[PDB]
Order: sequence, then structure tokens, then C-alpha cells
Amino acid sequence: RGLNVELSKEISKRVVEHRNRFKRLMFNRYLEFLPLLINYTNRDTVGIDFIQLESALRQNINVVVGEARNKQIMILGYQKRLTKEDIYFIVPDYLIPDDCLQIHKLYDNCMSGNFVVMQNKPIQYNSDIEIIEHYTDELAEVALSRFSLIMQAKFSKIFKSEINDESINQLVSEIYNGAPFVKMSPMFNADDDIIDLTSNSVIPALTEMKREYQNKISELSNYLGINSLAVDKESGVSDEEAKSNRGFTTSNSNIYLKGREPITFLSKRYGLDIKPYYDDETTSKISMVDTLKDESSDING
Amino acid sequence: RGLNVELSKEISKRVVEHRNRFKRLMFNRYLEFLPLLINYTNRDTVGIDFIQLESALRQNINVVVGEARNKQIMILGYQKRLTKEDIYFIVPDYLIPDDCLQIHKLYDNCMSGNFVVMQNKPIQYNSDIEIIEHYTDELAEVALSRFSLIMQAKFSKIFKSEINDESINQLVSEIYNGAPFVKMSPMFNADDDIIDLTSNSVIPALTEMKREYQNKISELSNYLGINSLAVDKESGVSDEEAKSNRGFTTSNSNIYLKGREPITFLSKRYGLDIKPYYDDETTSKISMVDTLKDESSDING
Amino acid sequence: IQLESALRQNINVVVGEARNKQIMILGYQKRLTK
Amino acid sequence: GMLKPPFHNPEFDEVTHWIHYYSFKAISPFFNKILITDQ
Amino acid sequence: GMLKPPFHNPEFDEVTHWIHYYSFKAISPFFNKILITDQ
Amino acid sequence: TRERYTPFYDDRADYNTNSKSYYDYIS
Amino acid sequence: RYTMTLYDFIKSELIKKGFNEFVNDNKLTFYDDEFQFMQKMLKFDKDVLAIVNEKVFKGFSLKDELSDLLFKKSFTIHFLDREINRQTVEAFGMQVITV
Amino acid sequence: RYTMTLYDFIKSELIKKGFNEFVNDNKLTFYDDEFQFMQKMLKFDKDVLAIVNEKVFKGFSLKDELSDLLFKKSFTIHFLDREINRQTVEAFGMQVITV
Amino acid sequence: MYEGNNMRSMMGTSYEDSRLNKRTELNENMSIDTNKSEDSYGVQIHSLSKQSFTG
Repeated sequence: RGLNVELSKEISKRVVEHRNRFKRLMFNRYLEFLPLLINYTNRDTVGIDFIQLESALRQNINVVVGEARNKQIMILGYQKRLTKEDIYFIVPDYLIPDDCLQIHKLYDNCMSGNFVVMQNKPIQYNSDIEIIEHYTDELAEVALSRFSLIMQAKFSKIFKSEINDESINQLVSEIYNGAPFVKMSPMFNADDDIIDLTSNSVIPALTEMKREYQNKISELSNYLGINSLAVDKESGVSDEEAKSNRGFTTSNSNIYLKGREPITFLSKRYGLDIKPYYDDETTSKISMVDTLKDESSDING
Repeated sequence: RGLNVELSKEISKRVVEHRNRFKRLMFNRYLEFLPLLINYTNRDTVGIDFIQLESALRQNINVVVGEARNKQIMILGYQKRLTKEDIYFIVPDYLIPDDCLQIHKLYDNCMSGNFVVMQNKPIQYNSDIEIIEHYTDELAEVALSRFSLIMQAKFSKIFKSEINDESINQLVSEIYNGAPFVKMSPMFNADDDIIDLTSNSVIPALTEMKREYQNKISELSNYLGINSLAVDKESGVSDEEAKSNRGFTTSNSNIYLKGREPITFLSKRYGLDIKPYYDDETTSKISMVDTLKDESSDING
Repeated sequence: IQLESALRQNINVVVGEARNKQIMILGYQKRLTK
Repeated sequence: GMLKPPFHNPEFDEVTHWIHYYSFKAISPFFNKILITDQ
Repeated sequence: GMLKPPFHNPEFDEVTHWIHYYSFKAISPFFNKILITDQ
Repeated sequence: TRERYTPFYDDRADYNTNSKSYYDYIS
Repeated sequence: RYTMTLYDFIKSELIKKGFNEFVNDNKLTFYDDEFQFMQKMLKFDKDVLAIVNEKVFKGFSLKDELSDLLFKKSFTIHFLDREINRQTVEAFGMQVITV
Repeated sequence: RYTMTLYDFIKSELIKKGFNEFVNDNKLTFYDDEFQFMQKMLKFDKDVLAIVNEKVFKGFSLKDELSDLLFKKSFTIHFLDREINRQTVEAFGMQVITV
Repeated sequence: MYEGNNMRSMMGTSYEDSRLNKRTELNENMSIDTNKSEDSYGVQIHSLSKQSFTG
């Protein structure tokens, strides 16, 4: 065995563990989610596991979807000098075209044999795994300050008397047993002798700190396009209440969509409809209020 | 190995790193987005990769779209003295017209052979890569001040006593373990002896600084035309709430559109409709509320 | 209920056919499983 | 498998790629060849 | 979590696998047990 | 529950630990 | 919060010096008032005076010899069942300086 | 926050000068009160006085020779298990000026 | 020969081809298209098109 604990400022190591674990957790959660936002009229007719596509797109490798046996299996694809042949690395096994491939972008609208590359972002300047590191430390220390604020927001009622058995019988039989009408000696024995340590310099501070945590989440959120935007259009709470500057959050949402524009180039080739929409739906009540067809009653209940 | 760390005013280098990285990030992000705003009735029938066009337009090189084999491939194009021939630099390979080219602007309305040049901005005075440098440093130091403000907004409850083991047993068994009714000696031992360092000179300062960051984003935004404008027309929040002076933000949005007016000159030639619209759309809920045709149910779900 | 309890201990369940009626089974670059 | 799958390091927020390939070259000693220089 | 995801390591070109499993083998004294030896 | 010190007794062992704290006496 | 007291100190140090209160000579002396330790500390005889002047006041005497007994009495019978602050006897040398 | 103490200083400097507390002559002397260092600092003999007057008060004496022992005693037994402030011994020369 | 389940996750499914892609190429051609000096007995020096290599 080996044991000799520090003190009870162990909490001052537990506090910094909460901050450190919050940064690690929020960082890898936020990129645990971020490669699924778009999902684009999900599997109309096309054999793509779009989850495996979007995970590949957020490590910035240019995937290439084409035909394999007329059914659109993904492949990897790493002034205008045109690409034609299957020179690139190919991830499937035997489903390779073994024939004339092409990029279907500008050779014509809708004619050439399909192997179209899809960028994550049309013009690439900085990776957004750096922006997610940029705010999560700032977010980490505001989560530190919230946790440190509510950890010292606890309150005792200090009794103050010369020690051995004068005031103990008082609080036992007449405060925590709830008793009104306790009788005492005239020796100033509650003339502000019992005192309260309060932290009312802490609870007005508490709510404003939560609002700073909240709008910093929103200021990370609208950067990476994930937004509450369309419902904010129909709710009429459009500007300076949701302090987000709508023209910037509809801006950063759009760059990821027109990065995945070459799926429309593919969609024009084989005669089908694939639009890169932007997912904001969460179900069992939204699907109920949009239909209210009695077959949807036998589906849910 | 080599190691001897400075102090824990390492933070005063971490603070200036956050400012410096914020300026670099916001600057190159803002021009990472800016060459896609218009996109102009996206690929009705015309073989232009418009993303590659708009990226070319924001480095101010006058592109020229014409015909290649009747299908409108882009080419580069660098008192009225008319241009006719293919004297200019040509980026495609074998698709060159090798025949009578012309500018289709004023020779007639809709008659001459097509090679029309598209300016970024009709009359050019200053590049907007300078205005984006003009506000991003001002924005950088207000992001500095927000980060510096929330980094020192953290709060301790200072105990004050002559040191060795008088008040430690107090806070251990009776504050962080949550205990009410802690009993103490009469020796003034909490007569404001424990004190709180608060920063309530910092949290009223916090919200106003975020509003300054916010409206400075909006004052960069309406300069470069990217605006929340049309939804602000239908929301009735038109003036002095969105502090933007609507007549100036519908002004700066319009100059970029009528810079790309010669795509209409081209559109009149070959008998098709291309209007330079101004993108403000973000989907899966806007596309749902604008249609509510049951085929759009089988698309999304 | 027995599926969702199995999913939150992160074990990849596999639903297929048993006699054409979808009984649950447990299931623990792309290399295909057959 | 000439490009292997990438490696992201989220501790530095970084993306690392490798390229592997197996090359082999030799001269067979069973064909005619000559040499003209000033040795 | 019977099979953890592999670790690729392209710089040595060397994939790596792990296997976890948890186990709790105990008995309950609430039942009839008879031991027979020559001890 | 209800933590009680049900013995309350008398001792016969002696102490002057020539040491700054409990800690330094353990050392 | 609880540590060492001061009654227990001089009780244990006086019982280190051969004394007792129950079976002292051979007869049962629990009830006899001149033998149990609380009376020796309230009377504050030569014996408790010697053990306080050696373990608590390890290098001190006051000016006179009639006031000094009065001070050591008025210290050690105010604080019998009190407490200790700095966690170790022969390490509350704060007592010698406040003397 | 923690640095050097002052008990550890004169303990280590007195053990530099050949002393010990466990195996001093040959017999086990851990329990013997005239040998371990805490009693030498509370009694504050000639020896600890010499090492304080050389390492802490490196160029000082007070006016008299009976008050000066009283001042050096009342300094070094108030501050045994205290702390140090300016991070290095023979570099808290702030002590000599506040003297 | 032995089946088991020959597809496991990685390096049990990598002893086969494993996505042959972007093979090393002579798309730009040395010794024929370049390393070339069979340039015809022309008339004049007409032009040499300068292209800013964006890609």
C-alpha cells in the first residue's frame, strides 16, 4: 500500500480536471458530429453510404463518385488540366470500371462518363479542425469559471460563542428542530452574534456567466454553418435577439453546400435528382405536425 | 533536452496568440468565402463551373465567356475601342473557336458572335481585399478584449487567518462538504475575515463588448454586400434595430450584381435565361416551408 | 427495447433474417463482410 | 495500396499522409551490352 | 465493444489491432454444494 | 448510518512528538 | 474538527511518571479525591507545575516567583478541556512567543 | 504554493556540522530528549544561536548581549515551521534590512 | 482457401489489391513530347502562350 492524501484543496485539482476534461470532451465531440450535416436527399436511388462519404470529406480527401456497375460506388480521388483516366487510387476491389472514365464537369453538361470529384470546401484556406481548437479552449475556461463559481456557492450559518456547551443546546433543540420562540440570556447572545456567510456576490454573477457560455457556443456554431436559421426566419426573432448577424450564418452555411455541388453534376448525368440539402430535422412531432393521411397514425400510434 | 519555462504569465503570450491567430483566421476565412455569393440561376443549360468563375472574378481578372463548340466554356480576357479577335490569352486546349469572335455588347443587342467580358465591379476604385484587411485588425483587437475579459473573470473565496492549521479544518469539514451550522471562536473569525475577490467590474462589461464585436461583424458585412436584407424586409425590423442603414446595404449589394451584368448580354444571344441573383438560401426547412406536392416527401422523409 | 439496451453498450448488433422474420443477432477503406 | 489511409492527430489538429511502394530493379547478365568511354 | 478500431500507422506501414472483453466469474453461496476429497 | 461513537473510553499511552506536524512525525 | 486537547496531555504525561488513579497502592482509589488527576490540576500542585514548566513553557519563567505560579495556574486551568491549534505538541511553540 | 521552510534550514545546517539524532554515539537515541533537533531549537542553546547568527543575521548584533539573545530566540522559534518568501536562503537579505 | 470470414477490418483485407489508385505516370511525356528538338522549319516566332498555373 501507498497513501498520503494532499489536503482538501484536492478540489483545486478536481476543478482543473473538470476544465481539462471539458475541453477534451467538447473538442472531440464537436468533430464527432461535424461529418454529418448535409446527407442530401438520402439514398433516393444511389448506392452511396453517405456517412462514410461525409467522414471522408471532413479529412479533406477528394472522394470521387462515378459508376462501378451503373450504381455509383465511392472511390478516392487524389487554369484547368483535365482528368480522364483511372490514374487515381481506387478503394473498391473488383468493381472498377476498367474502361473509359472521365470527370463529368465541363466536358459537357451531362454527357461524359462519370467520375466526379467532390471538394469539402470550394476554395480551401484553413482547416476547421483549427477553428474548433480555437474556440474550445476559450469555451473551456468559461466552463471552468462556471464550475468554480457554483462550487463555492454554498452557505453556512456560523454560530459564534465561547466554546464548550453554551450554544450547542440552542441550535439542536431550537433551530434545526424548527422551534420558534427560543429564550436566551441577555448577554448579547444573538445581538448579531450568530452570523451568516453568504455569497450574494456570486449568484448575480452566475446567470451572466451562463449567457457568456451560451453565446460562445452560438458563436462557434454559426461559424461552422450549424445554425438555427430557418426556424428563426419563421419565428420573427431574426436579428439582435439571436445575436448572430444572420447574413454571416447563412453565409458560412452555404460554402459547404456549394462545395458538394458536383453531386449535382453527377445527378444530371444518370437522370436523377440529388440536391445537397442542409439537415435540421428531428422527428416524432415534426413528422406529426407536417402530416397530422391516416396511414401515419398506424405508423406511430 | 532544453527546457526552462518562463512563468505563468505565459498566458500573456497565449492571449496575444489568440488575437494573432484570430486575425489570420478571420481574414483568410472571409476571403475563403467571398468568391461565392451570386451563382446566378445555377447551371440552367450552360457549361460553366461557376465556382471557378467567381474565384477568378475576385482576383479581378476579366474572364470571357463565349462559345467553344456552342456550349460556353470560360476563357480569360486580358471612349470605346471595340474588341473582336481572339487576341487575348486562351485557357482551354483545343476547344478554341478558330473563327470570328466578337464582344456581344453594343455591336447589336443579341446578334454578334459571343465572347463577353465580365468585370468584377463595373467601376474599380479599391480592391476589397484591403477593406477586409481594414476591419479584421479592428475586429482582432476587440476579440482580444473579449478573450482577455473572460480569462480574468474567475473567482476565489479567500480565507484569511494566521496560517498553520486553524482555518483549514473549517473549510474542509464545513464549507465544501456543504455543512450548515459551523461553530467558531469569538475571535472575529468571520467578522468579514473571509473575503471574496469578485470581478463584478467585469461581467457588466462583458455583454456590451460582445455587442461591439457583433455590430462590427455587421458593419464589415454590409460593406461587402453580404446582408440579411430580404428577410429583414419581411420581418419588419427594417431600421434602427438592425443598425445598418438599409439604403447603404442594398447599395453595396447591387454593385456586384451589375458588375456581372454581361452574362445577361450573353443570355440574350443564345436564347436562354441567366439572371445574376444573390444567394441567401439554406435548406431542409426553407425547402420544406416553400413546398409543404407529395413527391417532396419521398425526397426528404 | 432489447435492441436499444444493446446499442448503448456500443456492441454492434446485426439484424437480418432468421426464418424471414428479422431476429436480432450480435455482430462483433472498406473490406466487406459476408 | 500505394497511399495508405491517412492519420489525423487531434492533439495538434493535424493530418499526416504516407506513401508506400515496393520497387525492384536489376540487370540481367544474359544480354548483349557494350560501353564506349575513356576509362 | 468486442473489436476496437484498427490503428493504421503508415509511417512504419503497420496496422495494429486490440481486443477487449470484460468478464465476471463468481459463484453464489446460496445453493447446495458438496466437495469430496481425501483431504 | 447515523454515525455514533458508541465507545467512549480511557487511555494509557503517552506523547510528545518532537515534530512540526503530524506529517513530519510520520517522516 | 478535532485534534489533541490539553487535559489529555498533562494527564498522559503525568501517568508516564508512574502515577495512577485506580489501583494506586493496592486499594481501590477511584473515589479518593487526592489521587485522580483532575484534582491535581485544579489544586495545581508542585507536580503539575513541574510538568507544565517543562513541556509547555520549556524555556520560560516570569519576573517574580509568586506571580509566576499565578500565571501558570491561570493559564493551565483555563485551558484544560480546550483544544490545540497547530496540530502537534512540542510544535505549538507559538505559545512561547505569545508568552 | 510551497518553498523552503525554516526548521528544515537550521536542521540541515546543524546536521552538516556532524550532529545526528538516531545513532549518535552508538546507542539508539531517537527517544532521548537532549539529542533531537526540535529540543535544541526550543531550548535554543549556544549551537543553534551560532548557526542563526552566522547564516541569517550574517552581519548583525543588537545593542546589548542579554537582549540580543532574547531577540534572536523570539525570532527563530516563532518562525520554525513557517515558510520562506524570496525563494532562496542567503537571498532573503530582506531579513537583514528589516532588522 | 480457408474461408473463415476473410474480410476482417484491415490487413486481413489488404493482402489483395487494396485500391490501386494514382499510379505513377508519364502524362507529361519526357523523351517524346519534351526532350524534343524536332521542331519544324517554320516562318516566324508567332506566340508562346503564358498561363498562370492556378492548378
